[PDB]
Amino acid sequence: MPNFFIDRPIFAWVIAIIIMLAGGLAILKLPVAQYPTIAPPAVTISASYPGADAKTVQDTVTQVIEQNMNGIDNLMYMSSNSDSTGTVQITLTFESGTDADIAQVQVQNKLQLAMPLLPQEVQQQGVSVEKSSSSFLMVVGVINTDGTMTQEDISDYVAANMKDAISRTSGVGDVQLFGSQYAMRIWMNPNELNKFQLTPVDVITAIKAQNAQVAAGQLGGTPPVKGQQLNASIIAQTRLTSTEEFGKILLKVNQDGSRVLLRDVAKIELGGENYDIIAEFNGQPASGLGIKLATGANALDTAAAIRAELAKMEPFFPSGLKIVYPYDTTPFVKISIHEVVKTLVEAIILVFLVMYLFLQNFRATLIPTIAVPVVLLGTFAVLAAFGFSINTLTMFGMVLAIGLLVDDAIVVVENVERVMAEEGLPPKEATRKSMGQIQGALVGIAMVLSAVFVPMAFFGGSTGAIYRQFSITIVSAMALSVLVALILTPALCATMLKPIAKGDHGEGKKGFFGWFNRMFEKSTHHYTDSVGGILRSTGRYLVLYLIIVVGMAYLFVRLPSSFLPDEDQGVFMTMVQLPAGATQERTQKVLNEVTHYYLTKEKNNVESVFAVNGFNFAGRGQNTGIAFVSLKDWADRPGEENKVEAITMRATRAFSQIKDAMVFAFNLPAIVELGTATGFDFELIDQAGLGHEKLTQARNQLLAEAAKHPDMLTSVRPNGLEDTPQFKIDIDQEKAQALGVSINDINTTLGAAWGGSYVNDFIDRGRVKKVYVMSEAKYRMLPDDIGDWYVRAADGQMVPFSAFSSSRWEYGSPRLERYNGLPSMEILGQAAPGKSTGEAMELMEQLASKLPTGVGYDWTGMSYQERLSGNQAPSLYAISLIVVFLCLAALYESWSIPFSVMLVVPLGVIGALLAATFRGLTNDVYFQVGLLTTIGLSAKNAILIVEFAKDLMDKEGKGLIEATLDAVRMRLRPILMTSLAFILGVMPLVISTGAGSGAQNAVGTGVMGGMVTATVLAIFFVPVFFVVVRRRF
Amino acid sequence: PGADAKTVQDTVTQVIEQNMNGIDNLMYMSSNSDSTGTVQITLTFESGTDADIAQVQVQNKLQLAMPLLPQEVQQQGVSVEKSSSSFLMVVGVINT
Amino acid sequence: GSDLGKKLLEAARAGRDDEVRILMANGADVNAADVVGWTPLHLAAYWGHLEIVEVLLKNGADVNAYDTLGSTPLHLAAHFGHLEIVEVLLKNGADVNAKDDNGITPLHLAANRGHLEIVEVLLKYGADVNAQDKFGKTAFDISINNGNEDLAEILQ
Ligand SMILES: CCCCCCCCCCCCO[C@@H]1O[C@H](CO)[C@@H](O[C@H]2O[C@H](CO)[C@@H](O)[C@H](O)[C@H]2O)[C@H](O)[C@H]1O
Ligand SMILES: CCCCCCCCCCCCO[C@@H]1O[C@H](CO)[C@@H](O[C@H]2O[C@H](CO)[C@@H](O)[C@H](O)[C@H]2O)[C@H](O)[C@H]1O
Ligand SMILES: CCCCCCCCCCCCO[C@@H]1O[C@H](CO)[C@@H](O[C@H]2O[C@H](CO)[C@@H](O)[C@H](O)[C@H]2O)[C@H](O)[C@H]1O
Repeated sequence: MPNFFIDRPIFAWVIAIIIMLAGGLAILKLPVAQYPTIAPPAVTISASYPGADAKTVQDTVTQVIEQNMNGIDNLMYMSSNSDSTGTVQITLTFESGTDADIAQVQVQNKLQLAMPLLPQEVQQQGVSVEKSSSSFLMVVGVINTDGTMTQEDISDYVAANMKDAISRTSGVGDVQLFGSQYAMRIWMNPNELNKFQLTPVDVITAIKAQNAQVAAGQLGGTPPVKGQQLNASIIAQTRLTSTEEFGKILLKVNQDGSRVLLRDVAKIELGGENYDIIAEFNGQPASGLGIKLATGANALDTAAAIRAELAKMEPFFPSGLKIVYPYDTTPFVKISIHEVVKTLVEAIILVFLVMYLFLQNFRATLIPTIAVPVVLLGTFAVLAAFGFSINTLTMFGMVLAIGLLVDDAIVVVENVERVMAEEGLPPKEATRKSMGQIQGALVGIAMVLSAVFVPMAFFGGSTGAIYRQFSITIVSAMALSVLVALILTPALCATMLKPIAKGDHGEGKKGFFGWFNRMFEKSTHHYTDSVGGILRSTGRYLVLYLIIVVGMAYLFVRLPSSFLPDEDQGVFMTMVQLPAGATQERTQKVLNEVTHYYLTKEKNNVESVFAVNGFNFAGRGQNTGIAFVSLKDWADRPGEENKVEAITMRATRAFSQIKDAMVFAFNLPAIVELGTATGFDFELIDQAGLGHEKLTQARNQLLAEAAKHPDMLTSVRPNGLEDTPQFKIDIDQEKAQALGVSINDINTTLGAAWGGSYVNDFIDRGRVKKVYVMSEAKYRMLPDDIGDWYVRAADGQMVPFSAFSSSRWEYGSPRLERYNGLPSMEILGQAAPGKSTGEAMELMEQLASKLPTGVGYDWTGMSYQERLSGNQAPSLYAISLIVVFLCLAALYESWSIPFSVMLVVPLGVIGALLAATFRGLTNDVYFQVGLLTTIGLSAKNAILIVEFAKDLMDKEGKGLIEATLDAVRMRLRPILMTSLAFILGVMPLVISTGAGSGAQNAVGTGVMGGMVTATVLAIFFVPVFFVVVRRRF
Repeated sequence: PGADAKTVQDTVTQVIEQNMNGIDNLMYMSSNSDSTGTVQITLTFESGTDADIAQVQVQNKLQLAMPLLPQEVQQQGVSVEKSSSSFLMVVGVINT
Repeated sequence: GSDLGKKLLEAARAGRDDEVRILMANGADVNAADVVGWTPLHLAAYWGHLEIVEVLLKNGADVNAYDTLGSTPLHLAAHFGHLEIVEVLLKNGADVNAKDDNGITPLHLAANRGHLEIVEVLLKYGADVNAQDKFGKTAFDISINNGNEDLAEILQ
């Protein structure tokens, strides 16, 4: 095959060209996003029951739905939280590889069927079913600076004007509003309602009567009286359109002739759907747009289009409206592309310099300069063939493979140059010989390298998907590179390369290069002599070798494992959590402080702080909060003291001085999902109808008994909220009936006034918005206010709630969890310093067994995935080993010889482990993918030394030692070059600061150390390896 | 039922259509609202698109719209299906 | 109403016996009330923490202290069925005929939830069996409506 294309460089050129064309094409039609889809498919059902308590929600809504979630395919688990704000979410999480569309429709088809089983006011609100994706492309903030707009005013504007266009914009898949559109608000006054003998109920009846859509019919409708000349539509009462109208709604005609209007017993205004959440942006009112990339789209294009669309909107904004951009993955992703085109260009340059240095030839300088892009090009195509996206992971998968791509070019060319310079052959007859010397090993190398990477594609769940990105990118790059080196370069050499006449090692040459040529030709002898001496005394090194293997082993263990390394992402959060019973006022007092810190004590680094009151990662509620802090460009924040992780602990410290709050800050994780390695996710489960009190108790016990092992379990905590005082009001049925007061009148009056009530819809300026009846706040704050509400009894007499109710304080839950159907309590924690998670888990498991009867437990989330999908790392790598051996055995026609090559592996690992452990880094994914490529190259380098050596023996009839010296001599140069080019190649990443740094550091610093050692050690240890194995057998 | 074209659009067609964006391979989207009270929204997909998957995706987005629609429109049911527009044939039935 | 006051509130409702002891040594408030007027005595009574109740009562805690809705710790104890806590409170001075804002006595609540042992004890400490809520019901009434035959016998 290389001899085929040696006589046919046109064909090769065609193949080359075809590869580039597909590649260039595929570079265009290929999607761009930060990370690909990693988390397995999840679907969330969400509803809201206006004015409901956590139990009411759970018991009328959550249970009924959970109870109907059957017959759905590929479920793994189902979790739900029902809280004090009226909202339930239910999250069904499916197997990896489930079609999310299918999973979503199945879930919704079941919800549909369960719908008539839910309360009126809930089917009325509806229950939305969506895919779970915690990946925003960006977040558009919309604020008002001249204070003429409440956050409601802004939200409505955003909805009415901006939202739909952003929706329609190219590449945007979903758009979410950080507020609600307007709502017609009727703010009842119980004092007025009493002087006119009116309950909330009449107010609701009136509204449904006068804000309605009445069908009429037609004039001249079919069947007609013939001779009818006209057919028209009869158009009757339609929906109300204004506050003026709603206020003119008629409630009562007093006997004296007076009129009672809705505005006579209410204040009426355009308001919000709900008032649970207060959004502020640097202290000013705020709303927003949470925007998500669409499938197969391009983050960059889409982001650009989103901005260009907002631009077109600017001319029409009211006063003091402004767009700002507090979250944008796009400048980030830009940085990642730039840095990887750079690295792929830098490396061609490094290879050019090296190629020219040693080989001193321009016509040869070109061969790798063509081959490498051609391979990188066609790689893109095959990536598109399986439809991957240009993303953080596949891009780094390229830089990691760049070493092997470079190598195959360097190798093939250099060996032709050597064959001439040693035998005085013509370029054509030389390459035929040179290719003949390495071709089989190359096929062999491609197999051996396959068996190193391909297994990694087979890991399961979230992590597996990540490895799979690297695994596939690197196997294709490799295989093209081998194909290219068997088809293109052979031809390119044979037809591009300047002749060399026998013996001419350029020792008799000019200045730098003559000196280099002699300093190198000499150092080749020192090396030769060194190996000869090393071979005279092999025992010394089998001992040395066993020490590196121990060092490797010891180093490995004492290296912390992580998933993906933290990153100054331009933003970070901070959580606030006031205690039970705290008003939203008070929460804003804290939040304004937190905002104050970041704007004062970090004027330098903080551009904005988006404060959200009422929402929190543990729950919803008037006593919770979160602040999104946006930083100035990395170019304006230099030096570790100004990066996220610094500002974090500094802000966490200052906030520990906050009197009655729980306030800290934290950085987001890389990929928004997988949480913590060493970290676990635990579900305590009520398997026998024990109830809340008993479950809180079993929880308490499990927590307390976990706190008594700080050597395994650390930071073991409840995920949910704690019970809080509730106001229990008891209706006296007897006295209600006896006074002539209805239960339903009583209850509707209570709930409408105190909780609100969705009456119907109306039309505001062409858009359909909701109508809400509730008490004006000053009549629904305190318990004394309850008896200020009057309900009309059948006899027409006005009766105060004080006369048929009783009230007491009692504790209940403001958030109630469930897991696979049963009540539950979620428990978080991590493995203590230096322990594994399966250890910390095993203890939790052990500790849980001693819990009260009826209490069970399950592992969810990352812990679920671990408990089923980490065990493969040995088994998969055992397959590797076996195939690797098998291939090598096929290659060398020897059950024995393969050991000589396989032994090379730790020589690569030890430097990497040294280099990581040095810097203070981790055994994370990039590190591990870097290990494999380090190991790959060294395995390759070895494969060639062995093959040449063996070749000399079998063919030229040389001795063992004679061939190992000669081989190792021949193979010295191309190993120095490749390394030289690669170590430099990765250097930029090694030292990088900020802006996608943490990642580059990980891939780089573990490739560098590993390459250092695998080069130094292998040029001495591999010759030893061959000899001892050939001796033993 | 009984609602005019402008009503049927403002309260239904709009609501649905504005939830209808971000679906795989969607070329264009025509719709209309007559005076009987009838909405018809048609999404056309790139040639090659799996028709059944297309339907499912539209089904899914329509869910988000359902509750926002008027009570009485949900009472009628709202269908989602692969569609045509051309009559293959017209079978006539008469009495001799 | 202080750093330790609130701290004590936390400790009593969760029943961290030791942390209470320390706070007690430190002079933490025994009249620290939350937003609903519950003192650490109420908290310990509602949640059934006998050691704490005994401890707090030694440290001058108010046993007839009362929430914003008129309810003393004895109520919470009687209602939620902690015999031992009821006895202690009573022995330590508790008002057995205390009426919350609805006119509901601790007898009433024990009656409703049918904790008869608590009823006898309250009866033994001289609870007015004839006392009636805002709706005018006796604990006997509560009993016949709930259909507790055994309990109604006692209340005669
Ligand atoms: C070009 C040549 C290179 C090809 C290399 C790729 C081939 C890799 C094969 C894919 C393996 C799939 O992964 C599959 O996972 C399950 C895990 O429940 C394994 O099953 C495992 O069960 C228990 C788990 O407690 C293990 O201890 C056990 O060692 C193993 O048998 C299977 O043995 C494996 O087949
Ligand atoms: C690649 C970049 C870095 C370059 C340099 C880095 C440091 C490593 C240097 C190479 C080490 C090997 O160096 C080599 O060791 C052996 C010993 O085992 C020596 O060999 C000598 O010592 C041993 C015993 O002590 C004798 O059996 C042997 O007959 C004798 O000649 C060689 O004279 C020396 O050249
Ligand atoms: C010539 C043949 C080549 C074969 C040589 C073998 C390759 C060695 C380097 C790659 C290591 C692969 O990855 C290995 O398993 C898991 C992968 O999630 C890693 O990290 C961790 O993952 C899982 C799940 O998150 C944890 O349960 C586990 O505690 C831990 O092992 C380890 O850090 C690493 O030891």
